[PDB]
Amino acid sequence: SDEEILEKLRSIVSVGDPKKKYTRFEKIGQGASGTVYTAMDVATGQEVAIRQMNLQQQPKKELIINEILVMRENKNPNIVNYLDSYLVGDELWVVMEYLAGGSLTDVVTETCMDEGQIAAVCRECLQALEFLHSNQVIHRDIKSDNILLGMDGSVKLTDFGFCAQITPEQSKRSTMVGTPYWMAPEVVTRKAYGPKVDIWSLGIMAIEMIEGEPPYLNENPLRALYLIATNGTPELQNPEKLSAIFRDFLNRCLEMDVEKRGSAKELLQHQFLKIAKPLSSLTPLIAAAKEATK
Repeated sequence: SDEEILEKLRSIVSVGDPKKKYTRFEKIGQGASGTVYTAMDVATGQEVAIRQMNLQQQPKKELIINEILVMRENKNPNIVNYLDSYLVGDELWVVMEYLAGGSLTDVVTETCMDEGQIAAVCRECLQALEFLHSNQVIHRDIKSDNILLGMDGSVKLTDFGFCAQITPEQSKRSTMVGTPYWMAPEVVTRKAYGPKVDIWSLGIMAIEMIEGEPPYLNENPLRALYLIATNGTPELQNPEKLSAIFRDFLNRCLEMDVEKRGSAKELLQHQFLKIAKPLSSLTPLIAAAKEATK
């Protein structure tokens, strides 16, 4: 109910008008999720990203409440920091830390990462996933777009608009919520998947870092999902260019057998991650991709 939603949100948010607390507003995006602005915290001078939403044009308000509650109670160095929220009439504001280095999508579409840089990004993402999975949260929409980058090469995961909270009673899910190209095959072949769907999606993200795109990107999304379920583990265009340890890591992420697929905890121990360059190594790619995308 619309009234029940507003009151629940009222209990969650800080009181008052956020316009008193933030200045220097500039639109940096707009879409189905609302409008995003950069702004300046008037008190601390921190640059923030504010997501503005009119609740009259949100079809699934249950998901935004869940989104904020999960962010609030699952803070992590590798998760984009949720700062505050406000509600003024029908206008919901979600305040996030701003990462000035864009997304991983910008990096993979505009630059060519080396294995040391890829290992660093995979490590950081797996740190976020281990934490989420150990707290019974499945992200369910892991993809380069949801990996945001600091100018210092910080690597942070965001968008909890699609996440699932699981329990030992109900350890598995069936809803197909993720972006098709990054979806694990079991999401379509069965009606029971768990946390390792995020691991499969990370493997697809590693293919992005290698080849610039997920497999089947050019295909209709409806075809892609049929392609995933029938082709299984996707084939690299030039597997011979990769080190043996990186090939092993990819195979453990993209394993068809869910039991055999690596968990986040296990994969943090993988020797591919040990070739990681300092995160500072990403700064030139971040700067290059930033300049290339305006």
